Amino acid sequence: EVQLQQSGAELVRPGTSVKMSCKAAGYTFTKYWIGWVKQRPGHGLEWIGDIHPGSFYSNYNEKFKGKATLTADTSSSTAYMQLSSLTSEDSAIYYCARDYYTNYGDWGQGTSVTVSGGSDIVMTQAAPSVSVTPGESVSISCRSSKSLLHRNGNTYLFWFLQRPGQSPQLLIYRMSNLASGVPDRFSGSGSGTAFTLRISRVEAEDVGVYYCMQHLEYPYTFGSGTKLELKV
Amino acid sequence: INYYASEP
Repeated sequence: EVQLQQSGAELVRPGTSVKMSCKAAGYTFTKYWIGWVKQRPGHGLEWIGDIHPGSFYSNYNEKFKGKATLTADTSSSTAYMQLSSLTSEDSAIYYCARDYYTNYGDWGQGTSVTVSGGSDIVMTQAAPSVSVTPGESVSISCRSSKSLLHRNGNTYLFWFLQRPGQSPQLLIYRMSNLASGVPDRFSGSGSGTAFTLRISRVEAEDVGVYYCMQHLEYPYTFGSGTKLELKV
Repeated sequence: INYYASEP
């Protein structure tokens, strides 16, 4: 199985740098892109950049150009991210994830760091939360600021669930396709600019934050999240 | 798999 094993929590002071690692196993390291994602309280998920360990080429969200540096070591199958000029804004959990043909299906467990664009596609999720009773069905909406339909015929919309204290997990890829290992109680539909995740027969394991994300164009972008909880 | 962008 694919494994991404990240380095430990860091407690650091402002104005310093930190370098964290993501050790890969169970697949050919130099064949796939690795992306990095920032989870900061109140700020959902934010995409930093990606790196191809075969070519060593990296692509960054402009917002992180001069903040984050991505590298890779093919001898140890390890990807690294270094952050400079640390500030309170950088306190967050940082994930690496393997890009499998646009699917972020494999995630590291995250590294916690505690510090003591106009043309970007905007993804919106109108509901901050949904409150449901077990066995109920639920719908969660998302919208994109431009069509996510590609010339190849695929619509590059993705749904993730981040259960409490866990890494995000991929549920639905390319708008409607069910990810491996996910129950078929989850389904996705959409128009290319508006999307719906449907969950039948909700159960306790479904509790967490649901995020939509586009992987059409750099920088990749996430919706603001919709928290699912069991009822009052 | 393109070596310079992960974009489809």
